[PDB]
Amino acid sequence: EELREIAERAEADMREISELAEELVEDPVYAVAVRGMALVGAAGVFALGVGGPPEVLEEARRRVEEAAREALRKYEEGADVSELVAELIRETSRQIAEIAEATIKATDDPEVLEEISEFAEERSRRLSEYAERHVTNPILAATVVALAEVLSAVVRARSYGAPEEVGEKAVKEVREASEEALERYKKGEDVSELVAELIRETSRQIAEIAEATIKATDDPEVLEEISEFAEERSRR
Amino acid sequence: LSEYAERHVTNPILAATVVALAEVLSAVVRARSYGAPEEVGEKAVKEVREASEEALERYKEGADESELVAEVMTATAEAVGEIAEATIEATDDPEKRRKIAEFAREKMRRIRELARKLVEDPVLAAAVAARALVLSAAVFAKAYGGPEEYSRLMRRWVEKAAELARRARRLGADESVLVAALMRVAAIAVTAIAMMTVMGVQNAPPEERERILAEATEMIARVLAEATRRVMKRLEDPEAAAELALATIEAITELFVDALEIIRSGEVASRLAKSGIEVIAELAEAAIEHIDDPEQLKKIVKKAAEAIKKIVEELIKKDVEDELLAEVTSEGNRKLSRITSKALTKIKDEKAAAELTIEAIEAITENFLLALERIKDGEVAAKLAEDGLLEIYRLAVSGIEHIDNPEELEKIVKKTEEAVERIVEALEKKDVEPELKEEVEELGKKLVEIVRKLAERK
Repeated sequence: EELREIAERAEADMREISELAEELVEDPVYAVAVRGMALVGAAGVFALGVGGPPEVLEEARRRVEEAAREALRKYEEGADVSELVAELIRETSRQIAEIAEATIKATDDPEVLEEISEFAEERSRRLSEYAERHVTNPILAATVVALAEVLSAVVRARSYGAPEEVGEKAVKEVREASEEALERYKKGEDVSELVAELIRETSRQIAEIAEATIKATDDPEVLEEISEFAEERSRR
Repeated sequence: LSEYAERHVTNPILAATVVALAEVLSAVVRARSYGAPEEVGEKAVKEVREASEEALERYKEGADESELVAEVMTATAEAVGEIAEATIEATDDPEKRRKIAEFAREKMRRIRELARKLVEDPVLAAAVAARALVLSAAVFAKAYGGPEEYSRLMRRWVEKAAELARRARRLGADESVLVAALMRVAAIAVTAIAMMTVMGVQNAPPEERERILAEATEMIARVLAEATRRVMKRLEDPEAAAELALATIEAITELFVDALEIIRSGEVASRLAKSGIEVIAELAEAAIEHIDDPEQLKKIVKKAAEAIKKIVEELIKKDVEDELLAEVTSEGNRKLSRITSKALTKIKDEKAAAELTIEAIEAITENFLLALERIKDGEVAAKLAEDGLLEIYRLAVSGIEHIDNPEELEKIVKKTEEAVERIVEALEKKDVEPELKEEVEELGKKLVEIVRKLAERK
């Protein structure tokens, strides 16, 4: 049990380091990279405490470091700040989602599952807020938010055994939609239309995923919880 | 009392010394809890006071109050941590140990929060914060009884990062890169210590636990290495650039030497060596890209050769699979070849060219002597031997093309044959299948011929 006590202070320390760098720094790209690496580096402690796969965690950390190197190389080249920030955020998003997806497999216990879900939800909400604060390009911000929300929906769906393809299809559609939004932006299309299309596709995607989850379920109180979660997602 | 001082004292150095006195004395009061030797508190107090007096004198000499503040707070954090850890040693009670550790964490938090306001220099402020956070994590980690060597090594890493940061601040670099370096390495260190603690609680086997240290040392080293070249690319002074290159190379080499000494598993050590060789080679090549006087270039080459040999020698001391060892030392040697070739392209006079060509030829020859001294099987030794003969050929001819005149060329004409003969003769003393041995000696008889024919072509 007490391993949770260890992980708590470890994570708090990592967050403090992130904040200190955020205030002390004087260059946006470096600040983004610092926080990006710190958050993922921290999450591994919680994953390890639950008994997650160690090799997967190490690989995820390596991937985060590689993303940071790529972004630093681009910024030294004088590349656009917006693209680099979006790339770093998206890489962190997939990495953290992968860690959560590995952790979800560790055990059948509802209690551990609830703990994992809560951890993932808190991290996702904080990340969405931070990205909304940093990214200036409208389409980039919108797509970041949509990707985060969709990933959170998939994470929740895992807790009830819903089909994985029900999530994968929405992820593919969302990736196609974000690529389409970037293409329309490059095509000179009106921004408002791109944002509307993105949000509408995201809405239908999350709706379909949640509906499939509700169909797959057979527990009343589980259905009530799913309804509450769907309401929260729609509100956001 | 410290609050009043920090609120109302008008001078930064005076405030720093005031809060340092308050914090040290309050740490002593905390230490009074459980009978730990009073001499420890006396020593910490005396160190704090003498350092404060020295800083005040330097300020009276016109030195920067910011540097004095950073030094004073560094000493304060060190003293608080040392006292708390010694208190942790004075008892066997688990609950007492974790309570003491929580109080020590609170103290570290307080000292760090106090530091962030007083320190005006962004780089020094970042460094102080990193120092405090690292020491806090380590002092806490001791509570559960993990080996102290790992914590000491992590402290050493943090300290080396701080040393590099202060050196670059003296160099006058852009503050953003340095702040990123400090905070990034601090995060890596903190998460590494936490992960090790987690493994300890889980009661993992040491063959598993060691892996995390290798994972951490690689990233930390590469993280500092990457920062070095970013900073160096914006400098303009040759002496300063060479100083940065040599200093960082030496520091990274020392850290890897320590880590390789500590770790105690085969595959982990193999991978760690494989990564470290590349890290140092890349840093050396990056430094070599910038111009220098011939002697400055020669010093850079000499340092790199010393480092790669030193690491390889370290691995030789360790039990490890024969084939993996051969690949490691063969692969390492190839890196020396490349940097030797890259450096040779920049020279413009025979004296340096001949000296470097001979030096690398000897160095590359030497390493194989050690590897062959412990190879476990004939086939593994043979393959490594063939590669060695081929390697020295590439070094020889690659130099020959740039060589100026026969009066110089005679030295390589002699030394290449000498090296080939030494390698072949040393390989002849080992036990191996005669048919393979004949082939190996045949290749030696072959390669020297072309070297002589190319040399004959003035």
